[PDB]
Amino acid sequence: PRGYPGQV
Amino acid sequence: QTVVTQESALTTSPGETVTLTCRSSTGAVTTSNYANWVQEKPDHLFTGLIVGTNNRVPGVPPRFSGSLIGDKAALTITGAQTEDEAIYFCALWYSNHWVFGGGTKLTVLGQPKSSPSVTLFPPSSEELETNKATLVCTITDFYPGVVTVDWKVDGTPVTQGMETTQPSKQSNNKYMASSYLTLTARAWERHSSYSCQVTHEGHTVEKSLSRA
Amino acid sequence: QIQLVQSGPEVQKPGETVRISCKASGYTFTTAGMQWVQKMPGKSLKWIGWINTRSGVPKYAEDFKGRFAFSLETSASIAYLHINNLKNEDTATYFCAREGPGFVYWGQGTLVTVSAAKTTPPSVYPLAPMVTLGCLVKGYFPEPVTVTWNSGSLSSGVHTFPAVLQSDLYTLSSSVTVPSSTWPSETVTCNVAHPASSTKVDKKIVPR
Repeated sequence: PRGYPGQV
Repeated sequence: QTVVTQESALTTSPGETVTLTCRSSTGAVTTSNYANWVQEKPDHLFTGLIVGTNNRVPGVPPRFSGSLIGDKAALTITGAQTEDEAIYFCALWYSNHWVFGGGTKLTVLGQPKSSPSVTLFPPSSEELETNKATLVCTITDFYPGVVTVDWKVDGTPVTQGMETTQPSKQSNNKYMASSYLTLTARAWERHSSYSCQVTHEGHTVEKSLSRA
Repeated sequence: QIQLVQSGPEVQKPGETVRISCKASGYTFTTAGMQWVQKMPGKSLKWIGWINTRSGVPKYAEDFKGRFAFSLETSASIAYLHINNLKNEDTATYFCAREGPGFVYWGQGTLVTVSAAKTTPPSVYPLAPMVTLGCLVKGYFPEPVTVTWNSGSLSSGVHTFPAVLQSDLYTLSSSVTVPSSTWPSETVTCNVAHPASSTKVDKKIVPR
């Protein structure tokens, strides 16, 4: 998937 | 607008496979939407179940899984249990915003279904002296805990001035709710019949009273 | 065990500010973002934004930007939600929830009620026609009230319903179902206490 820009 | 929609309510017996879905109004749900599923129990106890489409939060029972079904995100409970009666919300990461669905009330039957006991009360003389008139509709002992409440005055559906509580659990694990119709004393005097109509599992229980 | 514990319920006037804390434990605070979520009464959830716990950089949803702000006390593993210039419509339960992606572990929620109402005791009205009686507990502020029947002597068949917040004041009702042979033969009375105003009132239920 297209990346999640949150802090994970 | 991005509108995320879920089934309003679903009912199951224990042991069944139940599938909840989560749709976007603006396009297909894909793994790029990192679909989340969260559970609310009473009262406002939230538990995260699934994140990133299909990642079970550690400690969540193995019967919960997430996937995609067609254009939608899905939560599957493989062998529903009575402890799974709750409201389930999805959230999608869509156009770089987290958007929540409206929630699905899931009933997992812990006891036989039960029709509502409905009581309608007229305004008190004491209240009428303040030039206000509240009618009170009490609704108890219903299961599943899902009802729709409608009011009519002399046959006219009421569209304004009525407030209904969300169902809450009784000590016997059935549910209760109350509804209010707020009128002026002048309105009370202009009308004769008043009715509270409660629909539960496709059947309507109506109670009425006359002012006179 | 990962736990997020929030501060207690808040009652504030419009124009004031509220600050809610969210204390995290069971994991290293700076390794996951913290999100904040609003749930207005009886409605679904809205995402307020997140804050990066390593850099302190927040991301705010457009619908909350302005009066809503996030801060950290990193050394204490606490995240804060600040709401300035409060509006009646900010009345909601607020949740912190840890990343992610999304909302993995949730705080217990913090109720915030925004009202210009002064502390107000309820007006208590009898609800009269097994027979079901009740009392209407109208126009009080803030929560809670307690309702008993015959000073607690009548306990079976009592239902006290959740309050509705209406015109900056609360209303609820309580009912009791008694054998019809027993009322109005003997007296049935609703006792209503409102701790915030330090008031208690009894209302005997008489045929209408």
